[PDB]
This record gives sequence, structure tokens and C-alpha cells, in this order.
Amino acid sequence: KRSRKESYSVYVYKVLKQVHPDTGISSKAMGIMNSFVNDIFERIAGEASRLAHYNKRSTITSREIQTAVRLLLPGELAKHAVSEGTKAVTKYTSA
Amino acid sequence: KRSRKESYSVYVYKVLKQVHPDTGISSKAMGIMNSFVNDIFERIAGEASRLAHYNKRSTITSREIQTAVRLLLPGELAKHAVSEGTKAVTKYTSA
Amino acid sequence: KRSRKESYSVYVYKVLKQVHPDTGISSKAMGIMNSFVNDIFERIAGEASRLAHYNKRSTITSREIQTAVRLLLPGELAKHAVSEGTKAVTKYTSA
Amino acid sequence: KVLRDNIQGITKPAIRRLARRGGVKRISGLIYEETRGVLKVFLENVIRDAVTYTEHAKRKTVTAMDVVYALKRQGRTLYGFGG
Amino acid sequence: KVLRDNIQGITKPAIRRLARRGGVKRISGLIYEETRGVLKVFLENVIRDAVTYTEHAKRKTVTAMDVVYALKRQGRTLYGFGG
Amino acid sequence: KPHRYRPGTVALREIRRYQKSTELLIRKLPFQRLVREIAQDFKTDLRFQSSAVMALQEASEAYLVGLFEDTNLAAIHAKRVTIMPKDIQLARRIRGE
Amino acid sequence: KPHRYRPGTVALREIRRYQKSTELLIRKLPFQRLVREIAQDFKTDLRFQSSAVMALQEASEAYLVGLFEDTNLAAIHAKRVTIMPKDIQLARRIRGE
Amino acid sequence: ARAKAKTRSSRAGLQFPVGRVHRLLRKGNYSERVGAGAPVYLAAVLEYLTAEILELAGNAARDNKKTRIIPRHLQLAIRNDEELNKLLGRVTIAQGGVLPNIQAVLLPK
Amino acid sequence: ARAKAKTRSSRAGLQFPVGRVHRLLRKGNYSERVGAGAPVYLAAVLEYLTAEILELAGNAARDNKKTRIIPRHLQLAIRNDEELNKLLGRVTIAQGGVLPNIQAVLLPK
Amino acid sequence: ARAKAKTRSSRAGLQFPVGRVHRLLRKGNYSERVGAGAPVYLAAVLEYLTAEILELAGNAARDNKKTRIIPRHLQLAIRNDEELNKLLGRVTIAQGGVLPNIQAVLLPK
DNA sequence: AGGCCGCTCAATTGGTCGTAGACAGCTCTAGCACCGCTTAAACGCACGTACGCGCTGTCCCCCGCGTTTTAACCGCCAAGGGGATTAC
DNA sequence: TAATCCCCTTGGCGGTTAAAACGCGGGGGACAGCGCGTACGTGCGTTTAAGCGGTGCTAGAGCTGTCTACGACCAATTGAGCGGCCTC
Repeated sequence: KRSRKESYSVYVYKVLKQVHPDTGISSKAMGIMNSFVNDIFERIAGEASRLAHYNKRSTITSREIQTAVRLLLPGELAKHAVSEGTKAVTKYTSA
Repeated sequence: KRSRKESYSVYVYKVLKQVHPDTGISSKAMGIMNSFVNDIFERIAGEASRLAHYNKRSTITSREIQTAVRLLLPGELAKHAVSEGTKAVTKYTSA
Repeated sequence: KRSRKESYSVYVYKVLKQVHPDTGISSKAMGIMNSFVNDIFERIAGEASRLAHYNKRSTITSREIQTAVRLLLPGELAKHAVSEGTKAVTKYTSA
Repeated sequence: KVLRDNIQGITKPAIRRLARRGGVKRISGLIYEETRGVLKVFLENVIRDAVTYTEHAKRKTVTAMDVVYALKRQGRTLYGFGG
Repeated sequence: KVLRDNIQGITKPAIRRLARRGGVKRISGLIYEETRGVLKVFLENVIRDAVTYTEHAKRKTVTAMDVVYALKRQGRTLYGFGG
Repeated sequence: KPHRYRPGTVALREIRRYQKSTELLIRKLPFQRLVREIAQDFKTDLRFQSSAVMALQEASEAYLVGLFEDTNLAAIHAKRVTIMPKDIQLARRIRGE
Repeated sequence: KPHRYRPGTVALREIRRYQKSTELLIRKLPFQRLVREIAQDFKTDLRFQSSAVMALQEASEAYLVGLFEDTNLAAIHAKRVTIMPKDIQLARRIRGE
Repeated sequence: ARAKAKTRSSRAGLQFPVGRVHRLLRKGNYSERVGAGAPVYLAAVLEYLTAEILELAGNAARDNKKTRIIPRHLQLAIRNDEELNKLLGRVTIAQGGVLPNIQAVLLPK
Repeated sequence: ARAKAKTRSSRAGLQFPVGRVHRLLRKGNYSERVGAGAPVYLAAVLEYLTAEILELAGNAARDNKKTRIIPRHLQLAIRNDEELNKLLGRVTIAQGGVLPNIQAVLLPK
Repeated sequence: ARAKAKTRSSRAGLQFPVGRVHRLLRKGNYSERVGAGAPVYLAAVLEYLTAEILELAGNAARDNKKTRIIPRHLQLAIRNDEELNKLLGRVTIAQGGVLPNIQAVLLPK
């Protein structure tokens, strides 16, 4: 075999079947979405690191992440992302 | 009772008097110079972290930093910075 | 059985490989380099001797040689020479 | 203590002065309110970021470091304010 | 061994079709060579960084992933070749 | 007769006079009032370091200046000297605004 | 009489079609040879993945189409339908290049 | 005597790998400690954006009567959401084409 | 009993602190481990860069018959060099103004 | 027993032999006593000028597609610099040739 | 207000140490480069068809300019407390 | 996170022209209608290297044991470097 390389194919596919059970996907689009999730991951991670230095915080928490989302992500996308992440962190806090 | 805030004032004053003994300075010019040194330091340091991640290097060495010099610093300044940097690492290894 | 003859070989080789790591050397060009080194050395040394006489100074320091550089070499390379010489005496006194 | 019309506090001759610094000779009558609007949008973006910084810093006084970071995030990095 | 002219290989009808994709209805005859020059400049800028990556990688065969790194450096991030 | 310069002469005198100038071209107090005004909409009772107000002033002034070299490059491109706000919107939208 | 379209008609049809279509409009192999001959201008005898050549390609055409959109913006700002290189140099200056 | 090793994504009720995101942040050099809700919140944001993009892509594929996600559909979906557009202004999609954008001055009378 | 304190900046012979640049790089969360040539090379590069900044400032001040650097001199120094302009295209300077720059169309005749 | 020695060339961090230049100064009959900054200053000046002319030799060689220096390149480098011509106006170079220099009246039409 | 000079402070680093990072070596193997094969896509090219661009004279009008007025800006002053910071 | 303090900001106030505000004779600016040289989209045949599909292969891509250079870290100690100052 070869070395296992991490991709986001299966999570994109699960989320796709959440939002569109009926459709297929091209592997080119899968790679584009892998590039998307990695790129936005690096954007938000770097911005959270920026604010961690700005607030002199040795730890990046969900407060920092929410701040970075409110910075980068615009408007209604930002506030529904706040709603989604808040709901998710309440469910995970309640396990 | 007060707390110390570090700045690059004495070093820029040193090299200014090294290159121009007769030339004065204003403090807000030093504010711009401090902004300069922190800005370019963070640019090159972020590029060096990028190169460390890309080549899977957990260590940012002289090769990473000169690579970042060839990337962000353009043209003639890059080859000079190569020249005195090579001179500097050479005389440091002799030190 | 032979006797050693000194030249300025390896030092010019070092600084050429500092400014041009990939550039080769023809040997009679190197003879012109040695003759140039001795020529300019003797010019500046005689200039130091005449300045030492005129100031009635029996010791020739960096001030005499700086004066000699100011006299023989016109302008731009002379002030450059003052620049590395000042940096060199600065770093030598620091060493 | 509410303020209502201080976008006009950035005066018409101030706009003329800035365009003279910008090297604009002749300025139409339509220009000034458009400049007011675009500077309003730009300031709103910058201080939105600054307010986000300040609430994330749990502070009340707006500091110039937040201004510096906000301008950095808009690709408008400023030298000369303790950066 | 060496090649001297393949910027001509970015042909004029290719430029014409791209300007149709770029929305240009009429293209000067002066456009093609200066577009070749400016894309020449941009490709030199990209590949110079790519080469810098390449011998920073100790490799001799150029990969797409360093091309992605260089384009993301130059503010022209592309989706579809990372990883 | 009173001395009267031709239209554009005093304009060019202003051009040279404000390129050689380095000082701020905005009154300080209404700019501070405006930033307090706009920021009160986003968060109540906001207080401002006067240095931060001056930083906002200088950054805004230079941002509008850079917008104006973009504008008059578009204007000389459009063969006009009386800039009109479509020039600014062109500069913004080509810039990506 | 053989059929002939008025000027701009085939141009507009091409505009519609390559806005509809997504494929590359430049030949891949002269592009590849250009990549290699400019590579040897920096470092000789480099080898290139075909994936690297293609990623460089859609980077190139995307950059080009961005410049031509800005060029169209400048040209209609210059009240024109035909672009001349002053449009492209102007937009290049506006992008800060 | 350990209980069931449950997945943190399903603990968040989510699909995105919490372990992968948290590990990448621990290895991405942003902060040596990462708050516990930080990768869960981040992955929730990622899944929300991913879900809405995939929904737009499926709707655009249905619009052009296709049943498979296409990079053309990605271009036509993301570039037609203005907050996604200004979120991704300098982002290139490979083989996505361009938006159909003809200027009104270019159209005939 | 102990070696003499002779700093690594003096080992580089350069006024920029090797120690301070190294600790800012290590604290800057770029890598937990930093090669030895990296901070000395960076300090050499920065001191060189600030050096030509200082000759450009010095002859700009000498042109305007003042011995002291004003940020107007910094404006004239930065904006009149093409590689520094390429370094600082998006960088804003406090109280620098602009270049003396008038288009040829604005002049009479 | 003894401190391990560095060359004073290494103490300057310059490649020219400080010991050799100093002994050739002291034995050249210019002064019986020589200040410490004199030979190191002289050697720094000399190393700079040789480095500058070697840079000219290297890029002139690269212009002629030759990897190695030739005194034709040295002739071109000295004769095309004003200040080095002022340094070496009366100086003859072995096998160097001259500048390509044709007067305007010598050229046809 | 630069700068300078006496005061403090944390910072910087050497000797050693313990651990992992990646460099070099090395094999392997799979796609890059190379090479010879067929094909209609590319292509570019001269051609006569329709249209682009910016310009003279004019036309209409639009701020730039030149002082006057004016009210609030600016610079100064005395008062309150907010919050920012800093050791715990 | 409770304190807190002190210092830095915020509202108030007694005048000031600097700054804003204003209306007017005025030259300049913007710019379409339309003649006019003209600069290039367009039908469509042709060439040839581009496209296609086809092969032996090895230079390097990538993988795998090594091992030593390689650099971070703790009690300590310093010499530089900064919080102050004042004054020329």
C-alpha cells in the first residue's frame, strides 16, 4: 500500500447526504472543497493566533474562534455560524 | 510604579550614528521605525513558519529564513541581504 | 629543496567566492590582482609615511590611513571605505 | 449625548484639502457626499473590527493598537502608533 | 537543448478567446503583445517563488503543491490542487 | 481692479501647498465626535484614546488620498480633470469593493 | 450569398460561450514549453509535473480574466468598447502593481 | 473497564472530525493550548459553511438538470453569494469558468 | 569559574539583539524549535534594511537642511525607492504626506 | 596554559591577512611604530576594493558567457569605471587589450 | 525636545544536558522525459465589411475663486471619575 | 477575578480668529453630433505543430534504517538596555 493521507471526502459526503441525499459529487469538486476547508481552517486558525497574541493569551478558546468568525465571516453568515457553533458547544458541553 | 515597554530605540540610534554621526532623530520617526521592524519581522517570520510547514520542518533554520528572504524581499535587496547574511553567519560560526 | 614565495592567493579567492561563488580564476589575472594589491598597498603606505612626517607623528594609526583614503581615492568608494573601516574598527574593538 | 450629523463634521473644505493632498485639481459637486459615504463605510469596517477587539479584550476604551490590527486586517497597515 | 521562444505559444486566438471569457468585445492589435508581456512578468514572479520553494525542497522535479504555496503567497489562491 | 488669478492657479497652489504639508486636513473635534457617533451605534458608551482618534484620522486621510490617486489616474484615463464619483466607484470596484 | 455575421456578433457569442464554458483556452504543450524555457532561465534542466503545469495554467487564465474584467471596467469608464494597453497598465497600477 | 469510546463529532451531533481539527490546531502553531470549545466551535462553523455551499451546489446542479456536483456549479453558487463572494474574493476555482457577466453597454439595442 | 559575558549580537558584530529576536521568534509560535542560523540571519537582514533606510533618511534630511529625521523624510525615503515601494505598497506612514507628484496634464500650457 | 588564538583577520572577520599587512607595513620603512587601527583599516579598504572589482570581473565574465575571469574582463572593468580609472590612469595591464572605442568620425556615414 | 546621562531591571546567554529532527544514504518504482505515429484541431493570413476612437467647434454649465461673516474651533483652565492596569 | 489608583480620559467654560460658510462674476470642463481617417472582428481555406494514443526508461520522487549534529531549557550572572530628566 501507500501512506494514508487525510482528506475531507467522507465528512463532505456525510454533510452532502444531510443536505442533498439524491445527488452525486465529482472528485474535482471534492478536492476543491478540501482546499476550501483547509484554507478557511488556516485563515481562522491564524486569526485566532493573532488575537491570542493581541490579548496575550496562551490558549485559544471558542471565545477567540467566535471573535475570528465575527471578524472574517460577514453578517448573517457570521451570526448563524454563531448560532450553530453555540448550539453545538451546548450539545457537546452536555455531551 | 511603572512597567517596562521594550522598543528598538537604542539599536536604531546606534546604526544611525554608525552611518550618520551628525544626523538627528525625532521620536515619531522612531515610532515608524519600530512599526517597520515589527511589521517586517512578522512578515518574514510568518513566511518562515509557512516554509517550515510546507517542507514538514519542525525547525526554522538559516535555509528557511533565507528562503523567506528570496520570497518576500524583492531583487537587489535580497541578494545584498544574502551577502551580509552569509558573511554574518560565517563570522558567527567563527565566533 | 625550494623556498616559499608568498602571494595574496587564497584571500582574493575567498572574497571572489564570496561575491561570485561560481566564477573561476585565470592565474595571470591573479598575478594582476597581486600586483594591484601591492601597488595600492605601497601607495597608501607611502601616503601614511608622508602624513606621519608632516604631522611629526612617529606612529601611524587609523586616522592617517583614513586621511590617505580621503586623499587618493576620490569620493564615493572612499566614503564607502570609511564606512566598512569604521564598522571594522568598531567590531575589532568589540572583539 | 447622542450624536446625529457629525459626518458633516468632516467639512467640505477638509475634503478639498484632502483632494489637494491627493493631487485633484477640479472637484465635482457630487464628490463630497460620495467621499463621506465611502469614508463612513471604511470607518465602520475598521471600528467594527476595533469594537470586536475591545469587547474580546473586555475593555471599554478604544485603543490605537486595535486600530493598528484592524487596518492590518484590511491590508492598510499603518506605521507610527506603537506598532 | 534550450528553448528561445514559447511565449508565442500563448497564441493570439487564445488571448482572443480569454478576452471573450474576460468579456472584451473588441481587442486592439496592440493588446496581445503587452498582455503577453504582463503575463510573462506574472509567470516569472510565480515561477521564481516556485523555484525558490523547489530548491528549498531539495527537489529537481517541480510539483503543483509549491505552485499552490506561491500563488497563495501572491494573493491568488487557487482551489483544486492543494494536497 | 483687485488681483484675480485664473481658475486652477490657486488650485495648483493648493496642490503644491498640501503635498509639501504633512499636517492633518481634518478638524480634530468633529472627527472625534463622528467616530464616537458611529461607534455608539455599534457599542454604547465607547471611549476613545485621542491618539487612537488621531490614528483613525491619519489612516482615513491617507486612505482617501490613495483613493484619489486612483481616482485621478482614472480621470486622466477618462480624459477629465473634474473628477466625478463614478471615478471613485471605478477605483473601488476594480480594487474589489 | 454566403452567410456573414456583423462585427461583435461572433464576439458576443464567444463571450456567452466561454462564460458558459469552463475549459482552458490556451494550448497546453506550448504553455508547458514556455514553463520549461522560463524555468531554465532560473534553473536549468528542471522537470515539471503535468499537474503543476495545469495548476499554473488555470492560475494564468484566471489572473488574465481578472485583468480583462478590470480592463473592461476601465474601457467603459473611458466610454469605450475597444481596449487599448493604457487600460491594462492603468488597471495594473490600480491593483498596486 | 473503559466505557464506549464515543466520537466527539457525534457528541457535538456533527460530522466534521473534532479529533482532526484539534490535532491540527495543536500541530499548526497557533497556541500550544486550544480551548475545549474552540475546535468544536470551529468545526461547527466549517460544517455550517460546508452544508450551505453543498446545498447551493446541489440546487445549482438541479438548475442545470445535473445530479453530480461540478466545479462549474461551485463557481455559479459561491460567486453568486455576495458574502461568500467577499469571503472568497481572491480565490480561484480550477475549471470553474466564470460567472456569466455581460455588461449592459456591451449588449445591443 | 564562569565564562565572560560576550553577547551573540557582538558575535555577529551587529547592533540588533540576537537574544531578543530569537525569543520573539520562539514566542511568536512559528516553530517550537528554530535553527541557529535563522535569528542571526534575520537580524543581519533587518539591520541591513534599516541601514539603507538610515542613509535614505540621512540624505533626505541633508537635502532639507535639517540634521534631524522627520517622517516627511521617511515618506520621501520610502516612496522614492522601487524595491522599498514593492516592500511597502500597502503601508501607511504617520504624518508623511505624499510624494511631490503632479500629473503633466495639471500644468499650464 | 594558553588562550586559543584567533587571527586578527578573524577578529575583524575580514579575509585579508591582518598579520601580513601589519608586518609588511612595519618592515616597509614608513614608520617604526604603527597604530592598531591602521593595518586593519587598510586591510578593510583593500578587501572592499578587491571585492568590488571582483564583482565587476564576475558579472563582466557572465556577460561574455565565460565562467572564469580573464584580464580582458579586468580591462573592461577598470576602463569602464570612472573612479577606478582615476585610481589607475597610468597603470598598464598585461594582456588586457583596450576598450572597444571607435571615434564618431571613424564610423561610416 | 534630543539626547544625554545617571538609575534600575529583566534579559541574555554559557555549560551542560537529554532528546528528537532531519540530513545523508539508498533502493525502487512510477511517472517525467524521450521517441516515433497518425489526425484533424490549430493557425494564421490575406481579404474585403462594417465599426471604433477620440477630436473641431460649440454649448451649456459647473465649480474655483475671492473676499465677508460667523459661530464654533482652538488653545487654555479647572473638575470628575472610569477604567486600565497591575500585583495577588 | 476582587481592587484600585492614578492617570488618562470626558464633560464644562471664558475668548479666537481659523475655519467654516456664502453668494458672484467667470473662466474652464465635459462632452455629444457628426464627419473622418481607420483599426480590427470575421468567412474561411491551410499548415503544422498540437492533440491522441503508444512505448522503452531512468532521474529523481518517494520511502526507509541511521546517526549525529542541534537546538531548547534551568539556576545564574551579567552588561546592555530601558523607565527618567532636563536642558540647550
